[PDB]
Amino acid sequence: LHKEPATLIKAIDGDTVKLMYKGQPMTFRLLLVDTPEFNEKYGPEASAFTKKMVENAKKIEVEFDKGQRTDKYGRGLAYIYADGKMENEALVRQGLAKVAYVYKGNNTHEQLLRKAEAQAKKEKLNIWS
Ligand SMILES: Cc1cn([C@H]2C[C@H](OP(=O)(O)O)[C@@H](COP(=O)(O)O)O2)c(=O)[nH]c1=O
Ligand SMILES: [Ca+2]
Repeated sequence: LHKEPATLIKAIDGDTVKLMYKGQPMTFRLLLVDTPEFNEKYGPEASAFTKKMVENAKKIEVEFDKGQRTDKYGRGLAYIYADGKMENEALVRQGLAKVAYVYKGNNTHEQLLRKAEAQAKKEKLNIWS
C-alpha cells in the first residue's frame, strides 16, 4: 500500500472526514472501523478525537487498500494518517471505534486493528468500559 497526500477540508464525525484529494473535495469513510454516530454514546468523543487529530496535523495522508476505493455513497475508503499516525488504528486503540465492515480484499490492516481493539478492551476503555 502507499501513502498519498491530501489536505483537510473539514472534520465530519468519528469515521468520516472531508479532504481534498488529487485536487478534488471528497468525503472519506475510514476502512475497517465503526464509530458511534454523533447522537449515540461515545459519538461526541469519537468525533472530537478525529477532529483534533486531523486539525492538528501538519501532514494528512490517505492510503487506499487493494480493493474498492469508493463505497456505494461515493465516499472514498482509505486509511487516514495524521502526521504519520493512523487514525483508524488510533480510534480503535482508544476504544472510540470497533473493528467493523471487514470486506475481503480491503482488509490489509485488519490484524493490526484487532490487536488494538484487544488492548482497548483489556483496559476497559470508553466503549469497552
Ligand atoms: C466502512 C465501509 C462502509 N460501507 C458501507 C456499508 C454500510 O452500508 P449501509 O449504509 O447500507 O448500512 C455503510 C456503513 O457506513 P456508516 O457506518 O458510515 O453508516 O457504509 C462500505 O460499503 N464499505 C466500507 O468499507
Ligand atoms: Ca459510524
